[PDB]
Amino acid sequence: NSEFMRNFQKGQVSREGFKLVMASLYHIYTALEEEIERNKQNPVYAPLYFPEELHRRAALEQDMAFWYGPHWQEAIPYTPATQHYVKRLHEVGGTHPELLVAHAYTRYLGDLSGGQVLKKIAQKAMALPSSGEGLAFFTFPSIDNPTKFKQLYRARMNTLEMTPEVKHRVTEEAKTAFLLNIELFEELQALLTEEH
Repeated sequence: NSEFMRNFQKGQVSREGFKLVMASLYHIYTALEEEIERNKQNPVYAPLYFPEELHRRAALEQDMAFWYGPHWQEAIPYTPATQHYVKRLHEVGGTHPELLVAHAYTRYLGDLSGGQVLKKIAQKAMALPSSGEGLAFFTFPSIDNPTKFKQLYRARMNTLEMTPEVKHRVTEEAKTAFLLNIELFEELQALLTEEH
């Protein structure tokens, strides 16, 4: 129970902490949201394919230009820990996607929960544009009632049939991502240590 990651859901972080986390998060969803595509037809995830209601990809692409300029593709960083999420992400999305169910949960709902509360607070605490620009990872133009979208994603996790030997791997996998997430906002806290 540390700090950095938390001082994030607030509106704390300097900004190069934000940018950082952003580029870290742009590197998580790409893989994620593409591997999710790689499996947009299998029973063990099929009921959770909501492309236009959650996907964060393009929004961060719209942001990674507001944070790192035009030459953002090759200018944006890719820390080693960011590289470790992406891997257990690729590793799952191609040969064991029944735990892929765990990632979309750790992410989206882990990211969503607090809707216009890290957008309607982050930009009013960073001299950011009021139209939303920059904080696009925090806006979902396809969710009228997000707390209700939750009933609809969690409920879709109920149609997901799976034996017990798997339901044990889906859960231990989420911890993995619960572990993979923390390790990030910790390296992103320590990666800042020496930066004049």
